[PDB]
Amino acid sequence: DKVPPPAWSPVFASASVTTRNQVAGVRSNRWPGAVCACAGRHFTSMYVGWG
Amino acid sequence: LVKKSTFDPKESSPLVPIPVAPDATQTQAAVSIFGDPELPINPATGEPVPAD
Amino acid sequence: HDTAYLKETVGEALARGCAAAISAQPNDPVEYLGLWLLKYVKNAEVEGNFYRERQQDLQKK
Amino acid sequence: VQLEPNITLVLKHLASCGAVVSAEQQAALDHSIPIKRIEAGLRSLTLWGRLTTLNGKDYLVAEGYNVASSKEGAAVYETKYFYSQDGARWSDLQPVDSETATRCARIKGMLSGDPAKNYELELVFQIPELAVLRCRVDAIATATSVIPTDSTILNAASQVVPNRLFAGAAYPEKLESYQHRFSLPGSGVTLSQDLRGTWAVQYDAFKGVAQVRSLLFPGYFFYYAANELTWGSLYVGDGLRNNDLIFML
Amino acid sequence: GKNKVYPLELTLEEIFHGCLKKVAHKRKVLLFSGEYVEEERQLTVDVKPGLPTGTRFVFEGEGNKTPKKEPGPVVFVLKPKPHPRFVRRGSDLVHKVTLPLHHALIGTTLDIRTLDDRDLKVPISDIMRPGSSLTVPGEGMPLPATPSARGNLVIEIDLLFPTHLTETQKMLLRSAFFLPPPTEQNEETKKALRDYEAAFKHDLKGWATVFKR
Amino acid sequence: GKNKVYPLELTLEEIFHGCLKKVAHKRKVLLFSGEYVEEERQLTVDVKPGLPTGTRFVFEGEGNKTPKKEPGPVVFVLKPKPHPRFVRRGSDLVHKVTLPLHHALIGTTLDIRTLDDRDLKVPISDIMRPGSSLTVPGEGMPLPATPSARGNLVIEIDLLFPTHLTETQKMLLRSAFFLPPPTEQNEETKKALRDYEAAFKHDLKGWATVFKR
Repeated sequence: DKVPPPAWSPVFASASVTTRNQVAGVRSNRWPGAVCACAGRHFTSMYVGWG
Repeated sequence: LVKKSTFDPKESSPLVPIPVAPDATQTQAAVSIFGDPELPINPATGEPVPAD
Repeated sequence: HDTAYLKETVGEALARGCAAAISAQPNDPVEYLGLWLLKYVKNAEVEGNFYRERQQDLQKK
Repeated sequence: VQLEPNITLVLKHLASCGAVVSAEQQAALDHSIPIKRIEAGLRSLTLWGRLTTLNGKDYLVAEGYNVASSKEGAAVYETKYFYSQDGARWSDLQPVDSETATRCARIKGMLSGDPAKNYELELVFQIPELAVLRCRVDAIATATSVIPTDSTILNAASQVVPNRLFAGAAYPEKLESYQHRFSLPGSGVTLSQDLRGTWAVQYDAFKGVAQVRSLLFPGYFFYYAANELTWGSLYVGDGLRNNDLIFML
Repeated sequence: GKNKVYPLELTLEEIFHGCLKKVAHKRKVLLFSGEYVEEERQLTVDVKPGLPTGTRFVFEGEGNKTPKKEPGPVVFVLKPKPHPRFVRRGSDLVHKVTLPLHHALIGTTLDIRTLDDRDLKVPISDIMRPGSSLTVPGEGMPLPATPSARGNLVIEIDLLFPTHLTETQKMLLRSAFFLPPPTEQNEETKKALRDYEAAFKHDLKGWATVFKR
Repeated sequence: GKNKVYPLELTLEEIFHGCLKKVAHKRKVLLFSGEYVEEERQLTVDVKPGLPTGTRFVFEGEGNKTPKKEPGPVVFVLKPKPHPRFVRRGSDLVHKVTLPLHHALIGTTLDIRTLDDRDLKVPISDIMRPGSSLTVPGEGMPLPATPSARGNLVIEIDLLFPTHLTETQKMLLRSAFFLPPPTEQNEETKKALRDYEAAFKHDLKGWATVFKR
């Protein structure tokens, strides 16, 4: 494609969008394995995979 | 060699085969709680059926 | 003559097929006998094929 | 000694390698795998892997075969592939013809989410994303599908069946104890016959768990428990290929 | 000289699997009496899987027997009974399905029940054109020549367009049909789309998920 | 009893208005010489407005003249030349136009130039179905019987579906194809729609109207 892929692709935790308490974060595209998540006031980042 | 040399005259059985499968009504109901069921489309008019 | 031609050509194979039809007791012996003869020539050639394949695998190993 | 790898054991043993699935997707997987197995008339159906997409809706791919026989010296499995954004409902993955099988390998970059996306390639050629997805799964399966050696045996009528008396593979750390699925039991073709530096094996001798990772395809993992005979594989990550292997090593 | 042809009706399932049909024949032997003498004769016809339509089965020696001339053979012609889902064409099957417009564009999975006891859920590969079709290999009638190969099931797509559309619905359609490429959208456009999607997929006040009544 | 049949090619404009064609005929008379001698004759044929295709014009006494028998008539058959826009189907014209998908749903106005030098703009009345058509009464070929009444121009619609759609474009399409009726929308829904519309039609940073590059 002629459209460059943007970094920080979204990641979800539920197929349905009406779940009450679902976590949601982002996942980096430049570095595969780095993920950031946040549930209300509790957020955390972590990177697992090849460097 | 005996196994390979056995005659097997496979003939057309008069009855169509029927499948032996356990009932899946219970399991199908459990699956339906996952995901959002899309609103069915009225065959008469392509607009979706009324909903709440 | 004709009897000698029939005996030495298809005499043995037909007798075996008739014996199989007697024991099996199918719903259509003529078709059963015909398919039996077609299988009769088919299993003979694959029997040689089977022996060749087994010999080849041992030599390769 | 097993006849089919468990979905739970594969997810449990590969959690360290990042091969994990969402908890709700895991719950949906348990219910919907038997449903699809009966609906498709298959005697075997297990999760093959998970592919990352530009959207959060990743592709969950599960393969299944009904018959498996020896054909021209290659163990041919009539595999059927299915994909599903979520663990509830599965769709089919049709085979790709040769002409589009060569024009799909030139398309790179991690896939999008909607399977109704058409890539344009050079006059312009239109190719569906599902065709591209099928290509990558086939390529990975050809290069990475690995099972322990002697785990399959040939019965009469030339069919490959699981070895019910498989006692396990001695020296699980050595690469000679693992072989490709499409390798005949008689042939001594193993993963050692592949490239020297494309397979990495880390064996936990105490716990008796051997782990195999593919360096040519970085997203492929395979475990083999030795104390209890249980082996499984799962591909997690994008389906792209690692070309410059000589520089990395 | 003269032969009697009899239509023979089978279902698509029998042709797919291979039936062994039994048929009763009324043979009229003609004699000096004004009325004829009739008898019921049973015949076994073996239809093999995937036989083409129009196959003729002929039984030599059976038929109405005039006193002098030996009766001519009776002819059985194969024709398939109508099926609610599949109509056969050549060696494969045709499945005509009416499809909603939004299913064509966004893309969904067509769910069909095969003649064999298997259930297929074929996805919509791309934007189905009006009058286009989707082909699934190896899902039709078995080849009469070889009992292993199969034809490719053909799904003739028919589009069901919505009957009504509001002015606000058309406005949303126009915006979606002229959206700039993602490498051209402004920051206001990106924020506006994010706000609309969040307010469209709202768990309580959003209309993304609704329950039918 | 042989006759000479010669095709006559006319444009749709000539048949619509009524032309007066002058044709040249090469008549051969056989003499004592080994080779023949021929002459060119001028024939005036008057085609009436809206004559049906296949009309036969016969000129009695015109044709190759054998020494004994009086020459048979020469036959002229009327056939129309291909036209870039219209193809006639009986008493009325047929126009095949490729239509964009968003033109079909939202509704636009087609542009058609008639055989008469009058431009025509016909609005799209509703959701054009795939394979449907539109009819404009009184815009067809003149009736051969009466020189005032005409047929009705028929537009044959072949939809042109978009080739690529992004995930965000599909999301907007789903929201447009499942919008609740205006008597059911929430207050949040009405606010969200008003916000999105004001941003899509933004005078400086909206994509409602743009200039082609």
